[PDB]
Amino acid sequence: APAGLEVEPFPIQMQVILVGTPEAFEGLEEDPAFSELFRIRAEFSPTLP
Amino acid sequence: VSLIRPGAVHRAQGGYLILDALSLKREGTWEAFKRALRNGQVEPVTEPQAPAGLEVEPFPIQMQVILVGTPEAFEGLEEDPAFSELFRIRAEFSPTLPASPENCTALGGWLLAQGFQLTQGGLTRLYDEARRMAEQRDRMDARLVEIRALAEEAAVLGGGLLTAESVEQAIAAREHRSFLSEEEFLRAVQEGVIRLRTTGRAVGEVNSLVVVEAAPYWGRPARLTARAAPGRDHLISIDREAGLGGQIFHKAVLTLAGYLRSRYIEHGSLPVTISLAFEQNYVSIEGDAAGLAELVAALSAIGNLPLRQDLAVTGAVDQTGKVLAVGAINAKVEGFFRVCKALGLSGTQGVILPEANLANLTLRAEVLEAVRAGQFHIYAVETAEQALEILAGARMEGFRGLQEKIRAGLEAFARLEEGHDKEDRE
Amino acid sequence: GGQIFHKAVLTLAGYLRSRYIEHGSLPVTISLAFEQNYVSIEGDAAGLAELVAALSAIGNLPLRQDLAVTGAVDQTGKVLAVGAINAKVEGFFRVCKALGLSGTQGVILPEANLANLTLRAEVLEAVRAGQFHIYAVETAEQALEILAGARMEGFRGLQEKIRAGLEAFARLEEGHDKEDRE
Amino acid sequence: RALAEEAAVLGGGLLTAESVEQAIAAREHRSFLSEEEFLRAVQEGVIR
Amino acid sequence: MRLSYEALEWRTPIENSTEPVSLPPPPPFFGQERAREALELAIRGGFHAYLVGPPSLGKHEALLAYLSTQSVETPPDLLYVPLSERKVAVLTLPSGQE
Amino acid sequence: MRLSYEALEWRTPIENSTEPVSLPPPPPFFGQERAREALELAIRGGFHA
Repeated sequence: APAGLEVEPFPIQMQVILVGTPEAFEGLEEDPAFSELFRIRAEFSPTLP
Repeated sequence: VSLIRPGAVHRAQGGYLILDALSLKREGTWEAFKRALRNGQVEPVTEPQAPAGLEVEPFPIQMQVILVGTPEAFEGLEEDPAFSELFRIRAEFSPTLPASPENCTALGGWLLAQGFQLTQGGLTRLYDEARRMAEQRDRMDARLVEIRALAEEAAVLGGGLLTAESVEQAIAAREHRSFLSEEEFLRAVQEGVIRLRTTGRAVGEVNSLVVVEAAPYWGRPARLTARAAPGRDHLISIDREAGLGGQIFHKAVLTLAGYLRSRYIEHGSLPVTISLAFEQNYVSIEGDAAGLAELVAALSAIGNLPLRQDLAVTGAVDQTGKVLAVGAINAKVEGFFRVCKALGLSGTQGVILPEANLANLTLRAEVLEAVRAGQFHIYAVETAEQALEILAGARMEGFRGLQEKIRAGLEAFARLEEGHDKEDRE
Repeated sequence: GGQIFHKAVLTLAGYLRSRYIEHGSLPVTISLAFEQNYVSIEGDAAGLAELVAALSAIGNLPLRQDLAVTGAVDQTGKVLAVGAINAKVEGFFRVCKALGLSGTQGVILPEANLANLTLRAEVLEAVRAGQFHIYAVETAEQALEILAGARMEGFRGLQEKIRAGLEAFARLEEGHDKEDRE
Repeated sequence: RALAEEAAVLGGGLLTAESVEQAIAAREHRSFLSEEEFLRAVQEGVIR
Repeated sequence: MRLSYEALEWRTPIENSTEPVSLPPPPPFFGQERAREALELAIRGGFHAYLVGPPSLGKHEALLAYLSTQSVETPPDLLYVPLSERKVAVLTLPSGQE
Repeated sequence: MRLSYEALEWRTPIENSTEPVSLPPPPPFFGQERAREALELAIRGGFHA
């Protein structure tokens, strides 16, 4: 494309509920920005009583 | 000219340009930015398939660049001398603030400006949790975003008011959300899959507190075992020499070897080889720190000294004998308390931690309540000899002294080595 | 693997040197192998079978072949839990049934996997009829008890047999040194 | 030159002996966090 | 040395869980006198500075709050002009003269 | 020592193979109180989870 569009920043009103297998987050928790953004770890117990 | 679009530099003139140092490092644009700062050379980016460009003259830079970033992000930039030539003002943020009523009041006002409704108990508990995150009894955490997030969670769990109960529930739920690993560990310990001894006495065994990886670094005991057999004067640390990691000479094996060789002097060399190993594999031991647990386990293995399994042993030790402080002491203490409570409190369990960490003990309510009731203990030791005399339950002075028993064990092992060498000689 | 010190070799060597101290350096070279390589043996934990076979080779102990040996050991001699105990027990039971159960086949497994055993109906039915035996061991010494059929304590015990093997190999090494010196 | 600039800024368009002393003190102080924390640890007994 | 409960107690006592507290807002960079002094020096002198801090200290937001109350003379209107068909130069005119 | 059959038996005995079972649907995230509480917190507070 010769010339794009300068899209302005947008305040985000959504909330992101990621879903992932724990080793998929083992490679994604290295960022301190991940800890700052996603603060609620909803972890599913692999075994029920 | 009419097709030239302004970037960040062309709208920061007469003002301030705030950039993330991590962004400059990641995007590889630091060289161009440095040229723009020094030479005043700003040049619009061009497209490779368009050969005809526009020769942009240098533009005097009237802006002030205030980079912002973590210290690690700048450790990749301060190596360049031109960086220190350009940026000369270091506005370093202290990771911790003094813990004083002035700062407590400032934190309360700051959260009030954020819109939170704080009761006095809620502000007090937030202040205590800030001190806990700083892991110091005298310094509160300066990460005001963390405290803001905790306050938001407390507000949600408390309605709209940060009562002391609400923020206590928020902290408890924050611990409990990432608690699945420790829950599985405790279920394994109770079910007998991971057998740890929290009562009685054993030889060459100790409950070394280690840390496992998680969002909160969870402390938990690991059964450190030491086996001493006659042989070369080599200390075999199985954990840190596993695989191809044994080609590194480490800094801990040398420390313990020097301590053992210099301290017990009745032979021209150490007549024992000690294998130091961990039951189970979750420990992740640093190669440069020699734990007090390893030293006391080795001494018990040498001297056939039955150490108490009630007390977990943590702390780093150097070749002088004195115990060094270790990080995350709160996590280790709370982890051992959790394991002891899961297996049942006999009213004599405890933790042996360095006195240097006495200034970092910010413990949860449950551990302090257990200590007050006498169902738990916390022991502060200044030298490895104190830890050994606490564990073995006897003094190093006089007949049946601990040092004398260790010397007897070394003499017996040296006698066996003498027999072996005598037989091999002929 | 020649340039690797591993973690299972060091554990076995530590147990063997620490437990039997009548000479200096342990006067044996223990070669441990699996026939019919499909094993893909772990490199982070020494199996109980490795230790038991090493002790049998050292002391000339005829082990029972009826009983399979599974479990991981540390240098204290404790038998630790291993993963997938059901698969191993069922596999050995299948191999025993293919050759025909003699009512004495069994599996030696760690005590720590007692809370980990959920077996098919065939294995449980065999144990009910007394045709399959499941032994739970806490230390390698108890596994050697069950396999060798003899105790460390007493006359002609296991300790004196291993001592005799070590002493014989030490005498052979001393004879080699005597030949070299002369 | 940079130190002179800092001294002039701290002295308000005037560079005196006091201004240069303040500039040197501030140059030490802006990078003094590591030593501040080390001294605090020594005082608190974490580093004996 | 066995640590008693008194030695381990670190939680400040609580007088009530009600009666919400009212406190004035603290000054920006409270407890960060080093950072505030460095930023005052940098802003007065127009030097290029850089904030160094552990993540989640809200360095980015207090910087904006401290810079917003700052004031300088009106910035000029900067703009590109063609010195030739191929040569373009950036110049600043007084405010509102563009 | 040898594990007897009673110590090894783990199957809960079946008292019949008839009478089709009728039970009320379980609440969502049953046995996953950790995940349910974390999601409730994240939803009420609007935190990315």
